[PDB]
Amino acid sequence: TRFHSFSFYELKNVTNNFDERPISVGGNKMGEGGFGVVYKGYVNNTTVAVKKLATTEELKQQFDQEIKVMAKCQHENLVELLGFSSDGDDLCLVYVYMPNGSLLDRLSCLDGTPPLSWHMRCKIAQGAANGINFLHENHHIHRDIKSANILLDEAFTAKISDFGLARASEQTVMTSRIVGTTAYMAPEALRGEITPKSDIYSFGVVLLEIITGLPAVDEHREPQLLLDIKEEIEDEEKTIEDYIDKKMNDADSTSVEAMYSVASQCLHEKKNKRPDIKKVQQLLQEMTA
Ligand SMILES: Cc1cc(NC(=O)c2cnn3cccnc23)n(-c2ccccc2)n1
Repeated sequence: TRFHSFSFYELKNVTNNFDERPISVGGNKMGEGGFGVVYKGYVNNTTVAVKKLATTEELKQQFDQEIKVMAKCQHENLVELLGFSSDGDDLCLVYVYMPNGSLLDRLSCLDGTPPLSWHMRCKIAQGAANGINFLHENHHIHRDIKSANILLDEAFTAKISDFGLARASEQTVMTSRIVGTTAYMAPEALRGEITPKSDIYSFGVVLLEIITGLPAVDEHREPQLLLDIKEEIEDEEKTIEDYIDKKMNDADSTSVEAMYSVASQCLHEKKNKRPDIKKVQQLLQEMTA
């Protein structure tokens, strides 16, 4: 698959000279962090997401890696790359607009959006698992599975994003450059290992955020790291029911416990004891069915 090349100046124009103000005030800034800033734009009669990246060589390597993974990987649960820009000063990546932003922002009800129902959350969990399965089937390791990297479209379909740090398989490799988000990382990933088993662990943290509506890490909280609730539940100090997001009216105990069981399995500290993505996908499908 080949992408439409965009002029840097057309992208600069449609994003109101890369306006870093929120949409609420009259700016184009939608979000940031993914080794760049994502702005709202309007190209070839469509609303778009323009990612302005953002060592300069390491950032360009992430730019090429995203294009390479996007050229090979086309799936309904992955973000769709429309084109890129390299001609100007900054490196730009153009995507199909995801009106519902990120799963992280929707779980926190950022900007006054209504809480996601249990029914929508079940669909998002299944969709995100289908996207990870597609990546693993095609021998790709994401390396940064988190709620901020799960986008939501006009129908709340889960779309995995940010393939800049993605790695090929088609074992277990080691690296000197340890990348990812701490609160979501498997123990071995924090040590330098590169394995698809690390994506499973991070997805387990995502499932906990979906059940609880709580961020993976919170400074003003006990436990500070969401993954530690697994121990509280296993040591009968608490139950998953004590953790269920109260911003839902349609959550039943059975399906919540079925999703928690998947999360708990994903969160096994020993990489080889975790289920593979196909098993995760099967278990999440059985939950609804
Ligand atoms: C309303 C809205 C729309 C979007 N984001 C997008 O539409 C989007 C599409 N592909 N993509 C690839 C990477 C990052 N963002 C995107 N966001 C958003 C959410 C979190 C971080 C960055 C942008 N917010």
